[PDB]
Amino acid sequence: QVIQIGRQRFVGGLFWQSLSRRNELRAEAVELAKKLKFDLMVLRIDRGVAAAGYANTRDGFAPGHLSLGAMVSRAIALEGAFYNGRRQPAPNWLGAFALPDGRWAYFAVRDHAFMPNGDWVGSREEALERLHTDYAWGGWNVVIGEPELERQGFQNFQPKRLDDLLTERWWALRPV
Ligand SMILES: [K+]
Ligand SMILES: [K+]
Ligand SMILES: [K+]
Ligand SMILES: [K+]
Ligand SMILES: [K+]
Ligand SMILES: [K+]
Ligand SMILES: [K+]
Repeated sequence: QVIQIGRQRFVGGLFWQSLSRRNELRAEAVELAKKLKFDLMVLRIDRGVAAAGYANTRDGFAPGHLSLGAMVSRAIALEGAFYNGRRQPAPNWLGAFALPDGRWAYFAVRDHAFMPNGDWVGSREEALERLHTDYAWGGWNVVIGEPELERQGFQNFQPKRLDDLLTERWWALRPV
């Protein structure tokens, strides 16, 4: 299900795979898509990360769909986060955001990379359940998300709406 944000079509629900950094990154990503059985990919390569985000046409994904996760994770990697009265990098963060159409997005990032299923879209209800479940593992710098999550009483929380974080060519899904 595309997520329409302004006149752009975004997607959640990619499967995130960290890459070895040892071989040609693109060729490694392709070979892993073949083993994991995915026909679409995005490639996230910056100083903080070498990772591929995968999807299948059969699940309703298509070339040209933009990765919402890629966009959000980039934006936090650049800005960092505000908590404890300080501006600091947030390599380990989790969050949930209202999308314009009423669905919610859930994100779980460690060392500036997505956890394998840390990019999810569905109901508010289930986004919160996913957030708490991952939260229990610990090692999280901050929860970043919809201002109403303050009432969850996480130790470190930064209110943030998706609008505040909003593209780059690399976000678009392409054939493997
Ligand atoms: K991985
Ligand atoms: K993975
Ligand atoms: K995504
Ligand atoms: K995995
Ligand atoms: K997995
Ligand atoms: K996960
Ligand atoms: K952990």
